[PDB]
Amino acid sequence: ECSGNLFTQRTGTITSPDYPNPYPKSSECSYTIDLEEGFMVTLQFEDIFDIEDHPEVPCPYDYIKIKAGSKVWGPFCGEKSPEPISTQSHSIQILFRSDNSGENRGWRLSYRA
Ligand SMILES: [Ca+2]
Repeated sequence: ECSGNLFTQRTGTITSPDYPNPYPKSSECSYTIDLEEGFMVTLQFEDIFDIEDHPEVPCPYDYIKIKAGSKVWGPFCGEKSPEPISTQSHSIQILFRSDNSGENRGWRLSYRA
């Protein structure tokens, strides 16, 4: 269980469950950053980024996705750390799902506004 996290603080670090040890099978995580209008969240991945991937199909197993307003970043997977995100928004949703197999360390991100 890791759905429904709500952050109202302007700074924080968020990780996949158990990071940097493998995230659970069948995860459905969600994290909402809810700030006052006018604030603009910036997000950066840090340290190891390791989400299961596929050599031909883009992120079919596990992935993190970020949504703000109408804008979507990702899904992201694999070993490459996504580039930093300047969301231009005060209300951000961070979603992570995993399937029922594999072993991967997950992700860590920090945010600021
Ligand atoms: Ca998996």
